[PDB]
Amino acid sequence: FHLTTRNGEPHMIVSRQEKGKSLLFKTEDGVNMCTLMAMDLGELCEDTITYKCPLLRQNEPEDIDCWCNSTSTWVTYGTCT
Amino acid sequence: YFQGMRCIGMSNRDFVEGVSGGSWVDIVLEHGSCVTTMAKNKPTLDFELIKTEAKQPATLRKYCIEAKLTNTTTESRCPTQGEPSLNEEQDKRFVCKHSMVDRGWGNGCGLFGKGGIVTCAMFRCKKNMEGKVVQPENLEYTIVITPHSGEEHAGKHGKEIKITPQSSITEAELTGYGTVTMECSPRTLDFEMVLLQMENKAWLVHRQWFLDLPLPWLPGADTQGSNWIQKETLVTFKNPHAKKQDVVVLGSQEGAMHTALTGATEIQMSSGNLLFTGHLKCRLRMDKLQLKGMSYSMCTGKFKVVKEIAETQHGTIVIRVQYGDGSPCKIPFEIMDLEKRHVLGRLITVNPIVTEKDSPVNIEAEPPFGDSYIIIGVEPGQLKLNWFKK
Ligand SMILES: *[C@H]1O[C@H](CO)[C@@H](O[C@H]2O[C@H](CO)[C@@H](O[C@@H]3O[C@H](CO)[C@@H](O)[C@H](O[C@H]4OC(CO)[C@@H](O)[C@H](O)[C@@H]4O)[C@@H]3O)[C@H](O)[C@H]2NC(C)=O)[C@H](O)[C@H]1NC(C)=O
Ligand SMILES: CC(=O)N[C@@H]1[C@@H](O)[C@H](O)[C@@H](CO)O[C@@H]1O
Ligand SMILES: CC(=O)N[C@@H]1[C@@H](O)[C@H](O)[C@@H](CO)O[C@H]1O
Repeated sequence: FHLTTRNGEPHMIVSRQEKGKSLLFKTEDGVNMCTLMAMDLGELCEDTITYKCPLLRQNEPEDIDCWCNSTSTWVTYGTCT
Repeated sequence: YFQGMRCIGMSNRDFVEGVSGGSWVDIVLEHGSCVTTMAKNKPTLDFELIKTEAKQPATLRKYCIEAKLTNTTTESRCPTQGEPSLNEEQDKRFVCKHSMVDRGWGNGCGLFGKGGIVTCAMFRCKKNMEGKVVQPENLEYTIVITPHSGEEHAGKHGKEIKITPQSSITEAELTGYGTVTMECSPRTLDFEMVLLQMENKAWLVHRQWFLDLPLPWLPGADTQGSNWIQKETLVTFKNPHAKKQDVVVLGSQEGAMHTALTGATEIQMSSGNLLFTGHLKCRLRMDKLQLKGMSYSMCTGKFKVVKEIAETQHGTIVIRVQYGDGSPCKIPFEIMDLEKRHVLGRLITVNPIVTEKDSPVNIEAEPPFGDSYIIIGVEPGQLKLNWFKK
């Protein structure tokens, strides 16, 4: 995935071949591990969706398919197939 | 094949003549009909209104009927921290919605409770329709003025003139005869209505219905084609989730529209212009017209009736003839009684003349009712043709 930013915050452009794998990227505050569970994750195209993966410390996830454990991150991926 | 035939072949044909000299003569022009005018020592003319179209009428509103969505983005805040926002919520090309969604420890919030969420998607119109307003003025009527000569073809068009209810009196030149002057009035066609255009196919629809259509639109005087109004009409926002929300766009509405317009008067069109079947009232003056060919010789020769004399739908006949001994000349036509004593009937073709040797010169004439002799030509073989008009 391409690591960029959105208003000072880290942003992940996730491609199709990354579905199902732990997303890791270094940050001043250590190594960040985001987890992408999006069922509709497809091919990067015009039909993108973009949203935030909250920071989750010792809390079970609820009503979400993306989250990081060290620093909140934005994520973007296409839905095409 | 001959000049003036079009009007002879029409069922709706009016014969008008001025009861004065130098005076104005009134005529009524309709689509599919023609008017033949006559006057002493003046050529007979044919008038036809062939086209009535609105040119570049004001565009009222553009409606989007099919769109796509891209870059859908979601933002949301925890209970207690106010309404979230996205800067694209200020970009007129996006459709956005504000909602509330449950939040809590499972999705990054300290408190359980409703939180503010917002979602935007770029809206891209892929197919639109536009309704226009036709002003009575700026309507353009096309009228053809054809000299009733009978000359042949199979290069001799009648003068075509285009006018507007705002244009001044027209002075039309007829090669060889001078000019004819006329003025017209769109004398009673309505326009609180609107003309809907769905990809080169148009309809006439009532206003307030067009204006009520639940579809994204843009004020007529636009060119951006981006800042659509009421995009939510083609967009649906699914129930939100803590951090994301789906947005889907309805499918094309071209179909819902088509099978919705059935019933309303369909309007023909071409080259982007709308066409109508107009109605005109005109007045014309012939003081500047004169017979083409005066001061020639009186054919002194022979004619062979090219083919079977024809009867028109208007109590008249069309005799084809072709010279023979002479110059491109005047023809001696004359319809008399069986005794050849007095003149009867009259010519619709006036000052009939021959331009070439072996050039069928059609001639339309009006024989009196009953019996009459059609005398074509002069003293070698003055052509006595018997005729009975029933
Ligand atoms: C809505 O989504 C569309 C995708 O369907 C968007 O399009 C364009 O968006 C950005 C620019 O606005 C493009 O991304 C960049 O691409 C250039 C060249 O490929 C890179 O040089 C850029 O660089 C980065 O800069 C670095 C160093 O120089 C790097 O370290 C940093 O992390 C940056 O990544 C950057 O990658 C994008 O390619 C293009 N999108 C596509 C894929 O067509 C729309 O822009 C977007 N916006 C809206 C709402 O219209
Ligand atoms: C804040 C925190 O928990 N840091 C760790 C990080 O060091 C590690 O790389 C990742 C997975 O290996 O898990 C967590 O993100
Ligand atoms: C503090 C930190 O971020 N460093 C390491 C990180 O590099 C590593 O990936 C992870 C487990 O693999 O354990 C973290 O402690």
